[PDB]
Amino acid sequence: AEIYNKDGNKLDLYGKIDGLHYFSDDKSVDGDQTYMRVGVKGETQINDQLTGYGQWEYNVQANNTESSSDQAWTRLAFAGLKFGDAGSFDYGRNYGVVYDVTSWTDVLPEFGGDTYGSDNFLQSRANGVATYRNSDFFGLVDGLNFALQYQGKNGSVSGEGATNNGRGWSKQNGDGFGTSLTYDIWDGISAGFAYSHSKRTDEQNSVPALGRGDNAETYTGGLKYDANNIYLASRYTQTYNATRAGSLGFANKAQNFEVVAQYQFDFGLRPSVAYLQSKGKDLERGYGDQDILKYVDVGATYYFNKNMSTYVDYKINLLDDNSFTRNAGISTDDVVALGLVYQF
Amino acid sequence: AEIYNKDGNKLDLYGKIDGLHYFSDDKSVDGDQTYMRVGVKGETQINDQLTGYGQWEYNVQANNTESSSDQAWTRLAFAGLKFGDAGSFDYGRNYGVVYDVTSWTDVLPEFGGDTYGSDNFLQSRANGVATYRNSDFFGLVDGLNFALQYQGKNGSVSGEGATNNGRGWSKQNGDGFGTSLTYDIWDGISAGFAYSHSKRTDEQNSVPALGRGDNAETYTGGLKYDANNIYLASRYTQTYNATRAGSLGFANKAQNFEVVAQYQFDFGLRPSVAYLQSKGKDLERGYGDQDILKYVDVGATYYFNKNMSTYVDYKINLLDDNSFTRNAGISTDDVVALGLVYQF
Amino acid sequence: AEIYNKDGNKLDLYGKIDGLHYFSDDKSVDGDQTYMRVGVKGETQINDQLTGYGQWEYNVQANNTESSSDQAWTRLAFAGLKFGDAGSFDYGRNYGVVYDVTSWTDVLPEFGGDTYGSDNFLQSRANGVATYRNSDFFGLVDGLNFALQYQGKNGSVSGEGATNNGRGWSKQNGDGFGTSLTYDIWDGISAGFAYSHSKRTDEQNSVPALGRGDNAETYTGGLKYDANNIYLASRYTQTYNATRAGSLGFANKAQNFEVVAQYQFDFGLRPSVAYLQSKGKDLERGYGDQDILKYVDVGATYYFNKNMSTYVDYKINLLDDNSFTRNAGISTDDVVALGLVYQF
Amino acid sequence: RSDPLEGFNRTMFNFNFNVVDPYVLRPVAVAWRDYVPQPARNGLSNFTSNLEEPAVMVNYFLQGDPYKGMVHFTRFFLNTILGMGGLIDVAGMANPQLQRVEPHRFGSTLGHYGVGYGPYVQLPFYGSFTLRDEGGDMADGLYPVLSWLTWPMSIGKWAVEGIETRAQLLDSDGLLRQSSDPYILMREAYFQRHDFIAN
Amino acid sequence: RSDPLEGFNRTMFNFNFNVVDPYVLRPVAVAWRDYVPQPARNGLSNFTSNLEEPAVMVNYFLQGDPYKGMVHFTRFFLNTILGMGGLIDVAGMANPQLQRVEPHRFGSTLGHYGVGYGPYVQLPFYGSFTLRDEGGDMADGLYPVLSWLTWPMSIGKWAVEGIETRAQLLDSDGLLRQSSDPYILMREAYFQRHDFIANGGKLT
Amino acid sequence: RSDPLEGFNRTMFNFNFNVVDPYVLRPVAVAWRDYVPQPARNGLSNFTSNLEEPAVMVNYFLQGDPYKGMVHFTRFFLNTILGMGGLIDVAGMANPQLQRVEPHRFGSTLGHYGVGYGPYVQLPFYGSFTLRDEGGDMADGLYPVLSWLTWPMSIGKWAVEGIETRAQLLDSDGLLRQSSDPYILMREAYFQRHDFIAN
Ligand SMILES: CCCCCCCCCCCCO[C@@H]1O[C@H](CO)[C@@H](O[C@H]2O[C@H](CO)[C@@H](O)[C@H](O)[C@H]2O)[C@H](O)[C@H]1O
Ligand SMILES: CCCCCCCCOCCOCCOCCOCCO
Repeated sequence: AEIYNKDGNKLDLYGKIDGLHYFSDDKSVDGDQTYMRVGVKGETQINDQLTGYGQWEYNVQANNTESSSDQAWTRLAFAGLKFGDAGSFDYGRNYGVVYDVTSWTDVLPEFGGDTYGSDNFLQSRANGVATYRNSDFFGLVDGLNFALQYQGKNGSVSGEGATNNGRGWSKQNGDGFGTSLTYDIWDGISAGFAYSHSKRTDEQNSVPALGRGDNAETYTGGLKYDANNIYLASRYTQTYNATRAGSLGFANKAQNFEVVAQYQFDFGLRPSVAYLQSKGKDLERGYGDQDILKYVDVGATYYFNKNMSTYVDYKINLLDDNSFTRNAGISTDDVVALGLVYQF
Repeated sequence: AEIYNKDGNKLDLYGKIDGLHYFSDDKSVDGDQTYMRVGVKGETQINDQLTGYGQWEYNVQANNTESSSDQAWTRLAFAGLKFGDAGSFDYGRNYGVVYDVTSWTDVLPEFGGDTYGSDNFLQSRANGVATYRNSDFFGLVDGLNFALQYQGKNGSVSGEGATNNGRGWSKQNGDGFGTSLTYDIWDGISAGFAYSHSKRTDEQNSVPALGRGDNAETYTGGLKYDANNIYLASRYTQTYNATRAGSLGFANKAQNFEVVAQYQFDFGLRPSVAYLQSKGKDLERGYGDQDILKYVDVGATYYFNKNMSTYVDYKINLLDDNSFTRNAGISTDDVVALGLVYQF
Repeated sequence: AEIYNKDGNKLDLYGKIDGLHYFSDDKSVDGDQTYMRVGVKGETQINDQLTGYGQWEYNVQANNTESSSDQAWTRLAFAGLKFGDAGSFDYGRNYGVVYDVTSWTDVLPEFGGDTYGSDNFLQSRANGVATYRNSDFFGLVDGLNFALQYQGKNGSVSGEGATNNGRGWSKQNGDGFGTSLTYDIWDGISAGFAYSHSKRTDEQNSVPALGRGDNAETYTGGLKYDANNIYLASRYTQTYNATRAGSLGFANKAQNFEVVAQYQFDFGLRPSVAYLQSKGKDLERGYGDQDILKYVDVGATYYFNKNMSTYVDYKINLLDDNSFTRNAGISTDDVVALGLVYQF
Repeated sequence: RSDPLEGFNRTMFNFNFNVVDPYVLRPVAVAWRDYVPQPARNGLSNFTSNLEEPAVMVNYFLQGDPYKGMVHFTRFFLNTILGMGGLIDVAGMANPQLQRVEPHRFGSTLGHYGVGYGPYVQLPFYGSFTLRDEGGDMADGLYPVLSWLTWPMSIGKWAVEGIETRAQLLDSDGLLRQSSDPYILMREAYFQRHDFIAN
Repeated sequence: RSDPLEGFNRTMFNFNFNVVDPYVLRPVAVAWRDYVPQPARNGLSNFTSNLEEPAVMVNYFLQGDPYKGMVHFTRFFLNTILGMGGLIDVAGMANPQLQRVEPHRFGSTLGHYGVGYGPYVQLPFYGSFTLRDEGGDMADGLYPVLSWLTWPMSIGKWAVEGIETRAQLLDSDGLLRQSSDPYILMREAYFQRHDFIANGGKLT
Repeated sequence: RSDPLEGFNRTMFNFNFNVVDPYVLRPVAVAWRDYVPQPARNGLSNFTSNLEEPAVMVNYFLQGDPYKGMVHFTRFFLNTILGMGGLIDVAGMANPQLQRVEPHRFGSTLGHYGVGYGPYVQLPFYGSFTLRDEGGDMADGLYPVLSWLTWPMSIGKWAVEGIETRAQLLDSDGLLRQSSDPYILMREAYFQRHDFIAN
């Protein structure tokens, strides 16, 4: 909500409270999952040419004890400048540009968007990303937007590959970069492409047992239709040494694919059908070709107004129970979710 | 404080900063206890019939170092709808309904409300509760208020009884339900009753030393007088397998009792006298009948206005120092507390 | 930003988001260091004479994963009343008064103020500080400001030296007090003195290897010039058993000194030159007189407006690579820092 | 018109009209109208209605109109999950095209695809049974919500719905009693109500 | 008015009036008014006054009136915890009904139940002493916080308060010295001020 | 006006004016103006200019003016670190007094201390060349920013800058050509710009 706007300064306090419950045979997923998001968005106009901005957004889980630990974490935090027709530049913890197209399939009522993780080579939110963005291609090609982005090493907690903000192999990275291009064709149809390229840490290539390679790249194409209360969207990605094979490491090759279809009823209900799929190739302990993710997803959300909505979402999980699911820790079971959402 | 009200949506950013110090011979209680609370309460008007809401409130302990751990936690977070006066419904982390009468004695300047805990079946704030509430009983009896509530299992971190939001017993629970009824009788006088009933987890009935039983029940009645700057209140609850015996487990049976008297002076001081007491019966290992809580409490708070207040509160603690207090981790020592409070 | 001011109550939601990256040969410092601050400052006018107030401020690290721990902490939280001609009084977690003169040298774009730590007696922010302050010496001597302050024990996590808010030797303290005096001599010129005295805990005198003494005192004098867009400031302090010898304990004796020079340009750039230095004397275990800190600092920051700023900062680190620098974990490498900062 | 079993029916109807209705059921409905309060009447009516709304959906799909199919999906969902298992009509409060309406079930889809009714039976204690609607509707007890009812529960639902229906009709009793032939009118109302829901 | 020791009393008063007051004390009170800054005067006056507010409550309870009983509780609590051990009159600026007022102590309650003064001793260097009020008020040195003072501390408080009271009277001393029978006024002013305190209460 | 090599110069200038300019260079600048979009020209122009701002800075310090020295510090600092390695002129948008100005560098520094030009050569493909400015300017390729270039990069940079300025003069082409004696105009213009930067 715009809570400040005096003399070219604007402040936006936003968030959502989502009372949410999971039913599942998997005792890791089943139960209460109530959580909360809070954030601030800030704008300051410096000149007519130049305007500066920042955003922070916090996720805090309301589904445990008051004596419980690590229930909060920072999802976004960045500042930047916006130069009008020369673009914008930002730095902080922010979304990868890969997500400039793959976001088009991240529209499900509560699941989806899990062919990738957070802190995973710029497929979604990441530490240490500088991002140049430009809309309408330098004011030339109306409706064509491109983005360029670089990210420095986030290494081990200690050792020769260490940095200040070290972590484990699953979310480490060397220096890397990515870029994205998206075009709005004939009002409602949209095409996009995204590329990413990052070095991998010595621990990446020594500790997890699965995944070997000096670099980690992703190729993505996606289309989407958004008109006449119809929403269709699809996205295809190839990744090398980038998609995680659960706890066992990374897939040397993986092809990820998503399809979504939605209708928006005048009375306020929006149903959703989707199919999602991640298949890993050349894994290193005999796993060979293995599936990492695969499910149909059916669900719906009822919108009371722009501020309150409720939803149900049903993940029909098509993974069989391999020695590879049961060693990577990949959930094999279906899941149903109900949520009621206040947002401000 | 109301910081937004545009287009029938209201947002309230509220909290308090409490500079607070404990004096006690008990080194777990003695010292600085400064903390702060911040939260949001939100409303959106949907129709003439229907109106939606949510609220979150956070507890941040400001009394340790900046290198310290687990100083913050969510006490409330829930969303809901309110149906004019077919009632209201909400889900999230919210107060148990037992607290709809038990709250009447939780009014001391700084102590009290500790015959029970948080995350203690439906007695205080809890994970995963759906709560229906109804005022003036369906337009049948002006001033009689009713409530019903359910909570799903919140189990162990691992094993057959596990859920996503695992914890240890004393804050686990099986599926359960509770109900509350309160009546505004003549003028200031009010009667209330509450019943709660939850399955108990296998871990509760296996790992601690005290308390065995398939269920955990609570029966509570209380009265209160609130008129002519007098506040008198008393509450009696009987418990089966539900009130914690400190660190040792649960008391198979326990009767808890609280009585408080307060006057509010025109010039701004509110003194308070109270007595509180929890006695646990048929405990195991030879303890038999032992006292869990027992103290007189004297204190007072000065209100400068709606926004600043001060208090002293003296817990005159009558617990003996048993073989049982020292093994359950029960504080035997007195404590005095001084606090200065800004609220917004 | 002032987001509420109705009924004699003012509410200020303020903070900063700082996208920030460190280049250094030292992998404890090198990498992303993006973070954010959020806080509340509230004022309530009680009478014509009386005004109550509170402030809380939070530090949130945005530079690690969402799986990471202890990324947020409270730096400030206190409430108080301000009497005007009789001064002000408050309690909470707040700055030690030694910092009322030492603050004059804490103005670099990113470094400085690290001859000491936080939770380091009363030299920076500490738990449990009551501080009386008086401006213009009880309305008698115009421009002379003084402060008096006391702090209760913040002891062990357990043992005879324990308190509720336990911690480790490096951030413990006994009962202590401090005092500050500052005088505005001419106009732009200012002199200051501060005195501190604290009991040190039994653990401080037993578990760390360096530093023994019943008490922990500090003497400080400082000067400053601030006019015509020039800022010159300097500070010299000696410590007994108060300055930390990195991880190895405390320096029995230590002399700290800081010098900074800044000009504020017509066009918005403020360059900064500084030198800082901390020397430990009579250290034990053969460490004679050792240097704790030693570096020149060159830097500059550009202000776009009251809300946006950017900076570079170059710490030219002159520490030799001793046996003492390394065993305390004292970084010997230089550091370069770039930051882009949105504030609200 | 129809009524091959007109003779059989008229005897079951006169048994229903002048033996079970004056001596039971309607007395049971006068106790209902004087002793169970209006909120409990609205809550039971919605709670039972709600168990049929998933089948109304599955059948609006089969009759070609998936829009009203999701009107009754939305009705079931808001009302099951937020209106206390169907007790509160939240959907009705949320929006006019989610108001509660009379069920369109498997008899309707059968009638909408042109299948004819049975003869016309009139049953003792029951009332009126066509092979296509009553009983054809039983096909909706093969898929969930109504396949979850044990046979005891189905009659409980049957009963409370009936006593309420009787309870509402208590104030227009008459003109079935002040009418030359109340079998032909009661039957005419039958087919007009049932042809309208098969549309 | 009784006065069995009137002969004794006028002898001590003339000692107090024309030797102790001109030769000492009034020099001590002008040095006070000329050398101690007004804030340190307000801080000392507030600080000593505060040591008596627990006793003022304990006796307002004993007199049937618990409302002003906690008025002086509120004064003690706000001023000790927020006014720096009593130095700052926090309660006083916080609300008009908590302003400082002159104490009602055990002499007051003895008098409010009608006990009776006794004679009227006049002491050299002390001034006016009744066995009921002075001395009866001494019972409030049996319970805290006034029982916490060493006897040195009790002398300091009387001294600092005495010099301050004289320092404030410095501007009306000159108008008692000429007025017929200055013993009678001081004796009446005593019994006028002291009878007002038994039910009734105003001050500064 | 000085010019000891006027004879040599006028013949090299006619080589530059009527064979090097019409047959190459100006065709390359007409191609530049019609085939490279304006944003890439703005970025190339900004990028190379940016490498000269550390030297302008060090030379304003040498000329006694430490204020404008740091005007060019911040221009380099905002534009390298926020304007994408020099592509975008952030400092220029941030404040009128950090807008681009023509480089000063070491020739400027000599002229500000009263040194005075060489003669005045005109070179066969280069153009106007003085020993103090075009020659002294080489002193700033001794310390970083400009010491980091291959000698290929310094040749690249000269080329891109020359083609851009050539492209801009394209619409004022026709008015040095409608003039008697164009060597004198080209020479006075040289000495007016170059004495202006030295002051
Ligand atoms: C709202 C109005 C205010 C109410 C005023 C206060 C009510 C007063 C309640 C007094 C009750 C105390 O009653 C008495 O408590 C003591 C102290 O625990 C118990 O005594 C117990 O503890 C003591 C010491 O702690 C042990 O040495 C002893 O062996 C054990 O029995 C007595 O068995 C009980 O009879
Ligand atoms: C790294 C050291 C930097 C220290 C430089 C201090 C320079 C002080 O100079 C003050 C200059 O003020 C001049 C007035 O502002 C000029 C406005 O008009 C500019 C005309 O071009």
